[PDB]
Amino acid sequence: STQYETQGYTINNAGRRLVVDPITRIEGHMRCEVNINDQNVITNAVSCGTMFRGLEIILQGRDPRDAWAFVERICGVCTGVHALASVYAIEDAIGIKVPDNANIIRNIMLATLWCHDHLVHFYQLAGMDWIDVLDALKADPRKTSELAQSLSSWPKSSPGYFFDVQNRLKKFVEGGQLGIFRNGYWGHPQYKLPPEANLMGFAHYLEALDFQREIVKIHAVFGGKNPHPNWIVGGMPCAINIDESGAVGAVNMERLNLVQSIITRTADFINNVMIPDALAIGQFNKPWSEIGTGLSDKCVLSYGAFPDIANDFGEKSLLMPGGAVINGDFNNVLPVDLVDPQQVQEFVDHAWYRYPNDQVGRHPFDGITDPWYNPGDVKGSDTNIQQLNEQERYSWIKAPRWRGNAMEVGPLARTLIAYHKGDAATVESVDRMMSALNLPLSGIQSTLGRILCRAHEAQWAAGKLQYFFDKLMTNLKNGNLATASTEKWEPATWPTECRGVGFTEAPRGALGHWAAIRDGKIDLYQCVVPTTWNASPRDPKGQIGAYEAALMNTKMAIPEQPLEILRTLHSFDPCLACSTH
Amino acid sequence: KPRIPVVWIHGLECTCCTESFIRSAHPLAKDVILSLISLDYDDTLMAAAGTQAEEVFEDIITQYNGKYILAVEGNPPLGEQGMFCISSGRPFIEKLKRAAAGASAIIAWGTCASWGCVQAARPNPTQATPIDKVITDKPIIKVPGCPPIPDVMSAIITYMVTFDRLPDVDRMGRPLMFYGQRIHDKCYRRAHFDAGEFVQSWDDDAARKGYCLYKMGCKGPTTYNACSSTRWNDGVSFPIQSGHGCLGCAENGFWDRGSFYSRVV
Ligand code: SF4
Ligand code: FCO
Ligand code: F3S
Ligand SMILES: [Cl-]
Ligand SMILES: [Cl-]
Ligand SMILES: [Cl-]
Ligand SMILES: [Mg+2]
Ligand code: NI
Repeated sequence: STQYETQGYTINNAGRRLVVDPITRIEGHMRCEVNINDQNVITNAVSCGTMFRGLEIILQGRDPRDAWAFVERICGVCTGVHALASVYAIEDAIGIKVPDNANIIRNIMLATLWCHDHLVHFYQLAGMDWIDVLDALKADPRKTSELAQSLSSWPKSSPGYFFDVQNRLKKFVEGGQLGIFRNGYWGHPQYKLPPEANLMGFAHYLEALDFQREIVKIHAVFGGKNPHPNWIVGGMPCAINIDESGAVGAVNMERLNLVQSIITRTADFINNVMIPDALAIGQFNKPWSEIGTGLSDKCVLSYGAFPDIANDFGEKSLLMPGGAVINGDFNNVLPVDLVDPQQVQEFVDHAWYRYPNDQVGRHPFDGITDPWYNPGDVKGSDTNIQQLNEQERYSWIKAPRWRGNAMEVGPLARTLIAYHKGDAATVESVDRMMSALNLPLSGIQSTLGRILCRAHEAQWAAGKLQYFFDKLMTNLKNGNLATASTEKWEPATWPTECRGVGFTEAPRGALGHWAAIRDGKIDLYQCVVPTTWNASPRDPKGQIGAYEAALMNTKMAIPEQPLEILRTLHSFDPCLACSTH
Repeated sequence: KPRIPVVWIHGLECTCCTESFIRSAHPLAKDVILSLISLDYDDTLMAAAGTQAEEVFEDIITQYNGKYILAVEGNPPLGEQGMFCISSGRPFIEKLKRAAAGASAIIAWGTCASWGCVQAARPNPTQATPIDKVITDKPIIKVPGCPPIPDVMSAIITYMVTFDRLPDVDRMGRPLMFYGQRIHDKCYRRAHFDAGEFVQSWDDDAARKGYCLYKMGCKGPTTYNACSSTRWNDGVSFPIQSGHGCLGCAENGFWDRGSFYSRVV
């Protein structure tokens, strides 16, 4: 066994080794290993991406106008975000400016995704780490109604309703066919909700499973379908026609009315179901405000998103702030430049890729994706990994660093950046939320904080949907209908050689696509994705990524039942297809 | 009284097929899961992880050997001895073969499981391979699309449950009900196609009147799916209705059939 110091942690692989493979209730394929000491405390954590497809390789030689459709398939959970980053990157390379309505609609597509993705994550992915579904069977329906009514104005709260939900669960379980609840962690001492809160949460899990399907109707109107809507380089393909012949063949007043109806319903659900549930999880699980801090009190990163001024990606335009904090110095939010070769770099000394020199990091314009499955000595065989060797290569995920620093990205990172840049709405929201929980600000830098920030973001995004929709309608009232710029659609109009960066904030954090075009075709296409940051393996200095740091120092009540590991990992909302692409 | 056991496994994928499934409007995915099937294993949604998830997998395929339906999302890579997709430390293909052996029938969800989809597009770095090239001794129903239509997924499920039989299929294993006709055979813009009324560049006057997208590269004429009739997301739209030509996403190798903006040959 070995031991070394990094980022204030003591990384020690002595003691019992635990393996969690597969990690479930995430997107895609992940393996986690930890070592625990004699006090059942984690002293080593190993994050492993267990899938790879090679989109960066597949994109070579494609027409840049087609790229968005390929890279959209990086992920069907964060569906659309890679298409947005792609059209941004190609437009940046060629020098294309899109019409205002195209930008507004793109912002609507992104805000719609944030609402949908965050809602499903809260209930379907992370929810069962916090809600003991089986314990809901011991709830009093009247007490459940009383609890729900004390927390929210949401209409659906009758004792009869909660009795009906409980009875359905009872009948579901009675024959032994527990389905998704089979062999769960039910009864674990870390489940702290009373039975009435478990029944309320489970009812809401079902309501959210039903309701989420409606949110994406906004993607269907502007983008044809969800998952995987359509886009174009130059704007959007959803031509608008309000008051002319043939409006039946375009985005017309009836289509816009449908969009408005979905926006209102989405805000209602988020504000009156998700938000009170998140706060309730906080109230019953306060110790989790001090678990899973990881890098969130050290290094956080946002690129920023939602340019409100069309084709302007600067600080005055982006509605979601960008910036970086390192070394716990939140008084100095640093500017991020995605072209600067000394800023974003990826390392592969601990990943299954080949570089000419694996001791150096490569900026994505210098990126290389040469897969090399080389696990070394793994206590089994190349096709039977019993124990990853974290001293060498152990993941399909590359290791991104920012100025050589390991960073956390995502809702908590964004919230901290916005808070410390002095965004008034963020400061007010965060302070009020922490006051309601009777917790200090530092309580947000934790596994519980990640969950609270995500719910806050869904509420923010639902509000922004209305703002963007109103902006669109304002343009239409002024007779501004344009949705595409085609001046530079034809390859004959492009520079022979050019390169571009497209960036945004996906639901899970900072996303960048780096594209180089030559002779009308993609010469290089490199992606660094939010879960690539968070689930990163180690670098040449032995610095650990966000997941590994967040798992460090964690007490486990029952080593064989990894509930604490799942709680912290799920709080980051891992997307493994994203991370590896 | 008991519900039919279903094991849903995941290879190399983007998870768009699971996401499409939960969009179902009728029946709601909630009702499919609670009342129509017993969804006994599914990485994306299940409570159990790690060894507990392995225990569920092993228990279900043993207890219900010969009697469960296997749903497959994504596909196995043959490269690097299968270790481009690792599950419980071992190649995904081993779990696929184990799960297939005890299945009564297999549903290959999406273009990934049916054909290969994006990871199989040139130069196919991982040797991603569709299910029917690996499993050769089981009924496989291909339900292609990237992803398939949500209400098509659920209609296929309800058909099998209600009628206690597999859907009749074409020569490629696709259900005739939804894949028997082309997008272009039921497209509401066909009047324009037949009149030579085409969008020529984005947001031109033709686009604003809903003219045909053939000259913009629409692959509807060579693509079999239900998008132009059943439509998407509770009948709200489909690619062509919102102004983009069909990409061909339900067809084998659609990624490599030339630019999406080049006209059908
Ligand atoms: S839009 Fe496409 S599917 Fe419809 S008529 Fe034109 S070519 Fe055919
Ligand atoms: N959100 C999201 Fe997917 C990841 N990680 C992207 O980008
Ligand atoms: S791209 Fe796919 S979703 Fe339908 S309209 Fe074409 S088959
Ligand atoms: Cl350039
Ligand atoms: Cl046939
Ligand atoms: Cl294919
Ligand atoms: Mg990459
Ligand atoms: Ni994703």
